[PDB]
Amino acid sequence: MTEYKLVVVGAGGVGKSALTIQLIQNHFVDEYDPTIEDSYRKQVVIDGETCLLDILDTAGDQYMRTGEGFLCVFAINNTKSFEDIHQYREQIKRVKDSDDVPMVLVGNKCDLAARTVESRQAQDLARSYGIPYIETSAKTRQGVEDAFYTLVREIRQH
Ligand SMILES: Nc1nc2c(ncn2[C@@H]2O[C@H](COP(=O)(O)OP(=O)(O)NP(=O)(O)O)[C@@H](O)[C@H]2O)c(=O)[nH]1
Ligand SMILES: [Ca+2]
Ligand SMILES: [Mg+2]
Ligand SMILES: [Mg+2]
Repeated sequence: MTEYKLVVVGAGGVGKSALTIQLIQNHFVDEYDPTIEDSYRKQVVIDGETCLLDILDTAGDQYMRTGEGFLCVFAINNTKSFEDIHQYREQIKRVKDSDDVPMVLVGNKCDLAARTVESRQAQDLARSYGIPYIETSAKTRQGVEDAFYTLVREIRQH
């Protein structure tokens, strides 16, 4: 079957681990245990295709080198995390030595009310990169499968 190597990156505390764990294990991690480097693997059917997903959960270059697609995550209630997305874009360019890498911009914690990053603002950034913008909530599961599955579909268009 086809294996897809996905990598989740972004500032500390934006919800990278919670997103990955919600997708793979179907539960919300409420506590905040900073990640060093973890990996998850699971078989799922996407668009009729049985897929093996290998997901690298990073801390907010070597281990990311094999990544085929990246989720660049920021939190909608953390303006600085949005402003620093370029740092992760730069790292991905360095590790893959390419300006054409499958990616999805993710605005997480959309269930929270203290929003400082408006959807339109993120849409404009995603448009400049030529990638989709999807909002998610690791807490309610909103958009979680959509974000990861869309990344797979982006890798397919590659
Ligand atoms: N309300 C809400 N809280 C969230 C959401 N995603 C994550 N959190 C909370 O935010 C905190 C940090 O989440 P975590 O997944 O550990 O973030 P991280 O990006 O993986 N951190 P690190 O880079 O240090 O590894 C946790 O207390 C977690 O419950 C979300 O969608 N909604
Ligand atoms: Ca703990
Ligand atoms: Mg983490
Ligand atoms: Mg503003």
